[PDB]
Amino acid sequence: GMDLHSLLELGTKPTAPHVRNKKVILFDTNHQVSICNQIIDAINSGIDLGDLLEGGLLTLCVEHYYNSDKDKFNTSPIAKYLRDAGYEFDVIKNADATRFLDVIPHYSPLILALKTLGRIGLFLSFCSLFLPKLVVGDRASIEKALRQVTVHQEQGIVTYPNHWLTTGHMKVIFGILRSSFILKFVLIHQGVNLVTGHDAYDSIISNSVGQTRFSGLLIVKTVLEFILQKTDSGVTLHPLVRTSKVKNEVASFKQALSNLARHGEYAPFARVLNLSGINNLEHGLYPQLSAIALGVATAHGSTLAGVNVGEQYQQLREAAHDAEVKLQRRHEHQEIQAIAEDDEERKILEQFHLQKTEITHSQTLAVLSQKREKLARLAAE
Amino acid sequence: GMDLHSLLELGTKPTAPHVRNKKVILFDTNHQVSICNQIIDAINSGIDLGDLLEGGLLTLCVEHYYNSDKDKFNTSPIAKYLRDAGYEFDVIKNADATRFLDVIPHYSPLILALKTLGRIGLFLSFCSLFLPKLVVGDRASIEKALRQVTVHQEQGIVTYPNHWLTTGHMKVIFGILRSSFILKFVLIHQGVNLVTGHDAYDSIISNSVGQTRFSGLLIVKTVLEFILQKTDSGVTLHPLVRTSKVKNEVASFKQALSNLARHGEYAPFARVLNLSGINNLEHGLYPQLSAIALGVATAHGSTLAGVNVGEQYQQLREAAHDAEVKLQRRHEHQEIQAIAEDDEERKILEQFHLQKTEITHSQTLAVLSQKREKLARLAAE
RNA sequence: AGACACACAAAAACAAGA
Repeated sequence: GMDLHSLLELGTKPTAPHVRNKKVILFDTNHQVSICNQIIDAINSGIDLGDLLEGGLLTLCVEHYYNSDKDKFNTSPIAKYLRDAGYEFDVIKNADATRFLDVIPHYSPLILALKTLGRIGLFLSFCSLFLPKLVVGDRASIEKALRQVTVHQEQGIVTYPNHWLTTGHMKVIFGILRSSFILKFVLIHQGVNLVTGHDAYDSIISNSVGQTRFSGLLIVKTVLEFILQKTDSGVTLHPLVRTSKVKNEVASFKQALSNLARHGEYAPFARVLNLSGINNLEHGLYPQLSAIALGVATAHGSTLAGVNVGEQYQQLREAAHDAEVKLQRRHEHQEIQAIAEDDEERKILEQFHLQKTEITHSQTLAVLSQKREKLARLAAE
Repeated sequence: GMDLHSLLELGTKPTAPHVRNKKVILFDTNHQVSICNQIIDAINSGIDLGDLLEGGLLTLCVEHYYNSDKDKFNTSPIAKYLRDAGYEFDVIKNADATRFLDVIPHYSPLILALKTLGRIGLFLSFCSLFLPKLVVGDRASIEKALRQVTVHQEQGIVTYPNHWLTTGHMKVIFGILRSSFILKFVLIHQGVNLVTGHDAYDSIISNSVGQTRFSGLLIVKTVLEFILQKTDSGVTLHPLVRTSKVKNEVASFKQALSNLARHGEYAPFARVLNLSGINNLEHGLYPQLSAIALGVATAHGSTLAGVNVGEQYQQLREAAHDAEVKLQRRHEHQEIQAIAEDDEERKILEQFHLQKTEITHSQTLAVLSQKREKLARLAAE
């Protein structure tokens, strides 16, 4: 009895092959800070380096995190992991280069644009500010960038240049970050693998990386924290999802999650970096499961009601919301009657539970009205 | 049955890697006290050393704690722990340097600023005064700095220069301390690892470090001292938090706490020094748990009612406050009826308990009114 | 022959006392 359903899955197990071969060029320049400042000046003017973009951003990376040290960079875990991923790093000794145009190897638009010609930490932290809401688009991305700038200035950590706060500048930074994989990956690796010794700039990087965890993968968090639960008897299934309708869907989700598992420590950033198997965690491929999980999560988490969802999911999400609210009131009643001893703690615990549920209800309605207002202003635009 | 929920956690276990490579330069100068006084004069004038900042503050550190001894400094536990963290220490022999500008290796603003040109213990103790309230911002930071200066003058320990008490000077010191990791870490290490032999200055350092314990980590103290308790049967769960709503949240908090455990003796200063896993102890990631723990703590500790919290937490915190007050009156009634022997001690113990609860109620209301008044003046600003 | 659908969507520093 050969397994037929494996033909539904064999397309998602590449057995770890090697395809990538990118010629990323490294620069050894005595005027390291000078060329880095030139790169920053080029970027703030909205200049697209294209092919040179990877090299320039890697130069900024090595300057800020290794102080122009190449021996340690090429043996760093970033370098080894990109060895696995298929990135080639080679060093070019342009020691006497002073102008930015000297180091660059279809160049005509770039050359014509360049005719117009710890700040590195400022630039890298500003780029990292885009990570938490990078995949949601550009509107919310720049909104959260502005919020992060305001909160960081309020904490007194960093005071950014005023000109960087212009809408065009964040648009350029969003474009350059979305189009470049190396900037993302180095930022996430530095945020994740740093243990101690953070300055202000590395602290901002680490905070942005932590906020970027599971960005664009809300389905993963919702399903794992609101449907599949580990008890003392192993993993259990949510009572609301025992139907085959979503049972097969959960089986498919488990398959996709196991496929995503092989990526490793960077699995939470799979949507940010577009890793393999990320398209198998799509909302479209799990419509009912996504709607049910999001409804249950909204029932638990008040702030989760602010998520905007497609119009084909709203009714199911609201139904799951109401159902899960009822089952949770049921479960709190069961726990109160089961675990306690006498009537006094029954009454005080149930009064507290009623107050907490009322507070969550009010907060959920407020955030739902806020989401309605946001959709209204977006439609009016 | 592979563990799926490990994909929710693999991003927070770096397996102790090495990323940092900072070129911290050490200075061997015969005019050690002279260059240190020059550094102090530069700082009091609000001069930002930037790159030279780490070297200058390390020079002050080695002067005050080792009397310009480099052999013991480079083998000190600070040096070894920074070996692990990825700091490189190299010595430069600028023996004949007299002007501050001689020892410094984008320098133009710094050079132009420098054209305008046991006090070391005074400077270091003044900096350490900022540690207890460093992460709360600048307002409360300078307020507690002023309070500490007043109390230390009253004890007769130290009499600071009057010009250092100007608002601009504490602002500069707050900026220099917040932007520099090395100053923090050396201050905390000296405060923690000192056993005896404190002079006045090291005594101030140790007192500030002790007051800095768990700064910005009030959630940790509240959860560990008001929710999870060790009985003779191991750790127990608070009756108010047996709901799954916060049960999963406590599981996540336990995960984050275990992640923070690997840091070691500097775990209480994780928020101060921005260690790894500090962003996993966020209030946002544990809204209900943070509000409940803070409410319970306020019910126990009267002075804890003065904490300012976000507007989305106030109702839940007050509900937890009232509930915990009721459960504690319940528990005192149980203990009095259970552990005692006859009626006389029942009556006197219950009268004392009633008086104590009334006193705590009055103090909590007073501090709540004080917090209201503080918020009122802050809003009026 | 084939026939559909399928980016993302929220929140997220700290807060007292000593």
